[PDB]
Amino acid sequence: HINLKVAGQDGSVVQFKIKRHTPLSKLMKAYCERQGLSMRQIRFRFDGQPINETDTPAQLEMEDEDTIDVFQQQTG
Amino acid sequence: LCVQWKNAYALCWLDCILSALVHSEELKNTVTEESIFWRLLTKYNQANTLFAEIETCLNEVRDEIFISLQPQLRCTLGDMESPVFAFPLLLKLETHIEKLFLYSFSWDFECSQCGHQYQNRHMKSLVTFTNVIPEWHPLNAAHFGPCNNCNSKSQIRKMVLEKVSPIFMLHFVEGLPQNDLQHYAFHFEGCLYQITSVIQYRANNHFITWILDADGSWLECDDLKGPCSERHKKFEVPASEIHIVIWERKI
Ligand SMILES: [Ca+2]
Ligand SMILES: [Cl-]
Ligand SMILES: [Zn+2]
Repeated sequence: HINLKVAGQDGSVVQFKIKRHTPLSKLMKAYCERQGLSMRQIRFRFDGQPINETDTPAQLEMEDEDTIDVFQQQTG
Repeated sequence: LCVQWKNAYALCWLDCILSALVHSEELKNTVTEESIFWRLLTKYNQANTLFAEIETCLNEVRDEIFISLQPQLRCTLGDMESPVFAFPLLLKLETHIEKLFLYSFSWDFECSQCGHQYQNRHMKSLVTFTNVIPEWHPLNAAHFGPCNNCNSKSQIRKMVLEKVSPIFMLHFVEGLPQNDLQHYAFHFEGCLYQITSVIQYRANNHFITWILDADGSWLECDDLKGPCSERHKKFEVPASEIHIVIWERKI
């Protein structure tokens, strides 16, 4: 049950408690619901790599108090 | 007139980085040795000294770079992507090159609604700015943001530079307030920093690199425009399309 911080580029930080083996989709969707953002309009990043909704903290070797970077989706 | 990559497999998010790297004086000085950056600049110069032969030499090193990024970036050839994600992953492949870009700063925040304040030191190669103040300047690098304690909006968070690397890059979600790049030059602890290149975000789906040449003119490296580049008398991208800005220390 690790604690994760989801940090947006505006300086916002949202704390989340999550189990190591549950997929991050529930975290992502809840962050979008809290901030009023669209899943299609933002990207999540951990340790420089984009993270999918199927990813789990254990698969990405996340530790307690680690940080996920949220970006407005700007691809091309 | 310099050479550039041609568009293919939606690799504009990578071509724009490659053009910026090969025209960096500090990078060229450091690389000049089985480095991927040495291979990049050697193949580019080998191509720049000379149309299909040029494309093959440029495509080989681009492919090698893409394959190096693939595990970290988790993309498939032909996927769209962002240089904001790709640029630092490329730099982290070699610590001796990444050191040229790693600057130290601190995020300074102070809410006016409640008392919440913090000052957190970080070390990054590419920081993102959104909703910058109209007076935004590298020496006054502030933007509007919410407060995590009371949810008040339009508070200000400020980047306080502490140690600037020879190359200094920033990403702007909505661009810069204006596009006269001379006003964003700055000294920091005795060293001059000038904008030498800019990555433009066009139509929210395409990246193009602009290079400052010695005579003060500019070079547009739009990979759609074939192997050659285009010379412009002065800078031209709309301010809201200024995506990544590259400062380089002047020697
Ligand atoms: Ca240059
Ligand atoms: Cl130059
Ligand atoms: Zn507050």
